[PDB]
Amino acid sequence: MTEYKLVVVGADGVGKSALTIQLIQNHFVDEYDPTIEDSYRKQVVIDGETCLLDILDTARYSAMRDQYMRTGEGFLCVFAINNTKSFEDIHHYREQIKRVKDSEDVPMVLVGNKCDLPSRTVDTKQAQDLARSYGIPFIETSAKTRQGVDDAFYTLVREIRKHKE
Ligand SMILES: Nc1nc2c(ncn2[C@@H]2O[C@H](COP(=O)(O)OP(=O)(O)O)[C@@H](O)[C@H]2O)c(=O)[nH]1
Ligand SMILES: [Mg+2]
Repeated sequence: MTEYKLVVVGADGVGKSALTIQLIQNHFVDEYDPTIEDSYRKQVVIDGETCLLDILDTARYSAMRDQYMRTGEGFLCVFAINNTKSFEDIHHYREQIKRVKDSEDVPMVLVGNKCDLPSRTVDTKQAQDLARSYGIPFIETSAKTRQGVDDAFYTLVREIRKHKE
C-alpha cells in the first residue's frame, strides 16, 4: 500500500485547512482555528491506483512538523484569488521548501483558492506566469464548492510519481 506524504503551505487565511478537510471529510468547514496544525490520512484511488494520502495542514517545536518537512514528498503552495498579499507571499514558501529539500526539483502545485468569490485580484494569467516560472502546475480551487479540490491533491500526487522515476 503506497503512501504519499503531502504538506499544505501558504499564508494565513487562504484556505489550507478548509481544503484539507474538504478533501478528507468531504465538507466545507466554516471556522477552523488558524493556529492548529495536524495530519490527516485517507485511502484514495488516484488514476486506478489505490493509495494512502498523508497530509499535513500547516499553521506554522513539533517533531511531526519536522518529519513532514524532512520526509514529505510534495507541497501544495496555496494563495487566495482575492488576496494579493497571499500571492505575493508565495515565493517565500517556495524558497523554504527548496532549502528543506536541498533541491530545485521538489514536487509542488501552485493552488489559487476561493475562486467561487467575485472579488478577484489575482488573475489567472498572473498565477500561470508564476507557475511556469517555477515549472510547477497551477490549479484553481474552491474549498467551498469542491471545485478543483481532488484535482489539486491528485495533481501533486502525479508530480510525485514523476519525481520517483
Ligand atoms: N468563499 C470561500 N471561502 C473560503 C474558501 N476556503 C476557505 N474559505 C474561508 O476562508 C477562511 C479561512 O480559511 P482556513 O481554511 O481557516 O484558511 P487557513 O488559515 O489558510 O487554514 C474561513 O472563513 C473559510 O471558510 C473558498 O474556497 N471559498
Ligand atoms: Mg488552518
